[PDB]
Amino acid sequence: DVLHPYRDLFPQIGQRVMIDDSSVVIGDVRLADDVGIWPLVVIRGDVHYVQIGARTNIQDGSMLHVTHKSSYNPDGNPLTIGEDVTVGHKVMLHGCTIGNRVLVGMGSILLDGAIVEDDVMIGAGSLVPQNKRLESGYLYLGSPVKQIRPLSDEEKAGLRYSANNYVKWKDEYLDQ
Amino acid sequence: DVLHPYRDLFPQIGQRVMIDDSSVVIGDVRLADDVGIWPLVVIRGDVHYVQIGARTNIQDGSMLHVTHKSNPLTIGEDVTVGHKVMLHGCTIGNRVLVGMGSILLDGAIVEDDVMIGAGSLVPQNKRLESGYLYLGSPVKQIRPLSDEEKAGLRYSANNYVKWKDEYLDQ
Amino acid sequence: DVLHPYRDLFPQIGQRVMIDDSSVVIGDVRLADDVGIWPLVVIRGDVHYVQIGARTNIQDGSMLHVTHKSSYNPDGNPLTIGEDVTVGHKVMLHGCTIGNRVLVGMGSILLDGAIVEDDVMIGAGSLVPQNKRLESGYLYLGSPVKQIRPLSDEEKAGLRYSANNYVKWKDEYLDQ
Ligand SMILES: [Zn+2]
Ligand SMILES: [Zn+2]
Ligand SMILES: [Zn+2]
Repeated sequence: DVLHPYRDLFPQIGQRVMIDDSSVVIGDVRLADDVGIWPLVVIRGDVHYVQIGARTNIQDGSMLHVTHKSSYNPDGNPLTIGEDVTVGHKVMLHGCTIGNRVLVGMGSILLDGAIVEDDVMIGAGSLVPQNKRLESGYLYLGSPVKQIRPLSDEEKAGLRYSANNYVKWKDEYLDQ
Repeated sequence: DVLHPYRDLFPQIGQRVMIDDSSVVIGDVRLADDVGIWPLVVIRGDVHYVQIGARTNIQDGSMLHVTHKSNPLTIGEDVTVGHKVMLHGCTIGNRVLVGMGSILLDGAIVEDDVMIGAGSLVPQNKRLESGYLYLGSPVKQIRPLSDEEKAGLRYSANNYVKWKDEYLDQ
Repeated sequence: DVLHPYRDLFPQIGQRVMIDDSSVVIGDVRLADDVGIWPLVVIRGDVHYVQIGARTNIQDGSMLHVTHKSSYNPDGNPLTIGEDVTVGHKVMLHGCTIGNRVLVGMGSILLDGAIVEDDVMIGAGSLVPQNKRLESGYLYLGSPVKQIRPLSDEEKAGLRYSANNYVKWKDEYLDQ
C-alpha cells in the first residue's frame, strides 16, 4: 500500500527494491535495482517523472518532487538521480539532476534545475540554488552552497562505501 | 481516518477539500473550500486553533502548529505553503508563497502578495511587508515583486487547486 | 503498530509513554517514563541504540537516528538524550548526546558526536557540527551554531516548564 497511481502513471520497480511501509510513492517513479526508500519518505512523480538509479538510498524523511508547470517550465521537469547516490535524512530534492556517486548531506535542499555532477559531496544543511551546477569531484557546503575544495581519492571511495553500506542495510530489512 | 480530536475540538472542513490519507489533522483546524493538504503533513490545532483560507495548498511534509502557551495559526486565501515548510503560530495573508523548507516562527506576520525564498527563516514577531521578495536565514527584504511575479502567486494557487481536484477525481 | 523490531531488537517502553499512531519506532529504542513521541516522527535504532530520558518530548516531524557503521565507528554509535528535554518540531538528531533540560529549537540539525550539556537552548533552524560541545547554561544559534549568551534564570526555569507542559499535553492525548 506504498505505491499509488496518478492517472495512468504508476511506479516501476526493479529488483531488490525496499520501500518502507510508512512511505508514499506516487505516480511515474522509476526505481532501479537495489534502491532503498526509508521511513516517512514521499516521492511524487505526477506532472513529470522521477528516476532513481541503481543502489541509491533515499533516507528517512526525504521529500522528492518534480518541477511544477509554470511559465518557466510549461511542461515541468523531472527529478533524475543516478546510481550509488546517498540521499541523506530529511533531504528535499526538487526537479534537479544528480549524477552517480553523490552524497547529499542530511537536511539539504536541492532546487529546480540544479545539476550535480558525479563524485560530489554536499554537506548537511546545505541549499543548492535553482539551476546551479555542482562540478564533479568537489565538496560543496553552505546555504547557498559554495565550492569548498576537491574531494580526495579516499573521500570519493567513501561515496561508493556509503551506497554499498546502505544496499546491505536495506537487504537486512528485506530479510528481517 | 486523517481527522482527529483534541478534547472537545475537531476539524471543520469546507467544500472540495483534499487531505492525503498519509496526513494528520488534529483538533481545532478550520479548512476553507478548495484547501489541499498533501502527503505526510501534520496540522495540530490543540493549544490554539489553525485557520486556513480558501484555495490554499499545504504541500508535502509541512508541519503546522500554534504557539506553545506557557497564538493561533492563521493563513489566508490563495496561499502556497511549500514542501517541508514549518509554520508556527504565525499569520499569513492572501496570495503568499512560502518557499519549500522555510521556517516561520511565532508571532510572525506576512502581508499579502509576498514571496519567501526556499530555506528561509522568519524570526518571531517579524512583519514582512506586502509586495516583496524575502529570503535568507533570517530573511532579508530583497526587492519588490514584479507584476508577473504577483500573477505567478495567483497561478501557483490556481494550479494547485486544479492539482488537488486531479487527485480527488481519483 | 508503531513499534517495529530490527532483527531481535525491539523498543523498550517505560510508564505513561505516548507514541503517535503515525510515527515509526524501529529497533533498540529505549523510552523512559513520560516520554512523548508526537506525529510523523521516525526513531531508528538499528545499528546502535537510541536512549531517551524521562519526561522528554520528541515533537512532530523529528527524525532520530544513530551514527552509521564506518571505518571510524565499526559498530556505530548511539543517540543519547537526557531527561526533561524538549526536542522541537522537525528536529534532526544524529548520533549525538544531549544532556538534561535542553531545548532544541524546531528545524535544527544536530550531527554525530555533538555533545549538548545540561540547561542549554538551541535556537530554531540551527546546525550543530559533528563533535561540537555546547557549554551548559548558554544559548546557541546559527548554522553552524555560535555561543550567543548565557541563559537568564527565567529562561533556565523555562526549560523545565517546557518539558513539564509537554508531559501534561502527552497525558491529555493518552487519557482520550
Ligand atoms: Zn513540488
Ligand atoms: Zn509547536
Ligand atoms: Zn542516519
